[PDB]
Amino acid sequence: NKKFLPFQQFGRDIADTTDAVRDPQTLEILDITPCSFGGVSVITPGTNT
Amino acid sequence: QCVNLTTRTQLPPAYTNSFTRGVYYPDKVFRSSVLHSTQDLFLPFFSNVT
Amino acid sequence: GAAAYYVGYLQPRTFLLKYNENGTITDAVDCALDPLSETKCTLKSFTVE
Ligand SMILES: *[C@@H]1O[C@H](CO)[C@@H](O)[C@H](O)[C@H]1NC(C)=O
Ligand SMILES: *[C@@H]1O[C@H](CO)[C@@H](O)[C@H](O)[C@H]1NC(C)=O
Repeated sequence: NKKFLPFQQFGRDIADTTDAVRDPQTLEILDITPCSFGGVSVITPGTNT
Repeated sequence: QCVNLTTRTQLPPAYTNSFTRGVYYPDKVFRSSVLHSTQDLFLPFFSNVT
Repeated sequence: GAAAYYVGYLQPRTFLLKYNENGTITDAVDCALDPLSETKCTLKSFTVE
C-alpha cells in the first residue's frame, strides 16, 4: 500500500533486503512475504512409557 | 560566428554557499521510515558555489 | 537582462537521510562537516542525547 514513484521500484526493509517490488511490464505495487516457515519440533514421552 | 558580446563585463567568479542543496535520490529504490546513510558524489554543504 | 544561475561541484561526500511514511527524503545530514555531523553519522541518528 506504499507510495511508489514511477521510477521507484525496490522497497527496502530495515534489514536492507528486497521488500516491495513492481513488475517492469505492468505497473503494480506488490508486497513480498518470505517462505520457509520455522523448524521441526517433536513431542514425545518416555519410550518405556 | 566571431562577433563579441555587447556588454561583456570582466567580472570575477564570486562565491555563495550551498546550504542544503544537492540532495538527490542515490538510486531508484524506495525506502520507508528508515535512516539510511551512504557515500556518493554529493554537493558538499556550505561550500563555495560560484 | 536580470538572470541568475548557480554552479556547484559534485564531490564524494557521505550523507545521512531520513525517510517519511511516503518514502520521500525528509531530512539530510552531512557526515564529514564537523565532529557533530560525524557524531550524528556515527550513531546512525541525528538526535544525539
Ligand atoms: C570561499 O573562498 C574564499 C576565497 O576565495 C574563502 O575566503 C572563503 O572562506 C570560501 N568560503 C567558504 C564557505 O569556505
Ligand atoms: C503522505 O501523503 C499523503 C497524501 O496526501 C499525506 O496526507 C500524508 O500526510 C503524507 N505523509 C507523510 C509522512 O508525508
